[PDB]
Amino acid sequence: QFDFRASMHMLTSNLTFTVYSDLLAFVSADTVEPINAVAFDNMRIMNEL
Amino acid sequence: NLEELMRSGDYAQITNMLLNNQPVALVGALPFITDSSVISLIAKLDATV
Amino acid sequence: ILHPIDHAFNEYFLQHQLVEPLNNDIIFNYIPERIRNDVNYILNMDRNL
Repeated sequence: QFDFRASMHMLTSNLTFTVYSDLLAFVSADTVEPINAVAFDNMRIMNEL
Repeated sequence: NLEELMRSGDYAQITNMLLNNQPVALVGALPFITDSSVISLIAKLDATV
Repeated sequence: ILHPIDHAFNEYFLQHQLVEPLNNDIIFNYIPERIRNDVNYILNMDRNL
């Protein structure tokens, strides 16, 4: 049978957040001009120029 | 050095020296405009550009 | 006004949420380590969170 005392409850949550699914559109992304691209050793790959 | 800066494309050292005001010396060949009037020196057009 | 069984399910859905704060110091860790410490790739945050 229905008892109001064992059935009333205060539920708690947040207010107005926003989930983000992509997580990598927030990274602005550029590159060195590829004639100046270097390796791990900071020497230029494609030395040949 | 302005040219090496243009090459590597960092812009994080000079950003952290133009966000706060640190005395700085951008070395490299550059154009200029010739301002001639005095009011446009009384108006601080120096740090605008 | 919920049943204690329904309140158990809904309070499980309210307590355990799989949602947690996002800032610019988590997106920076979400990209891989070689790309964080590469001088070929220039990455920063141009958006507010």
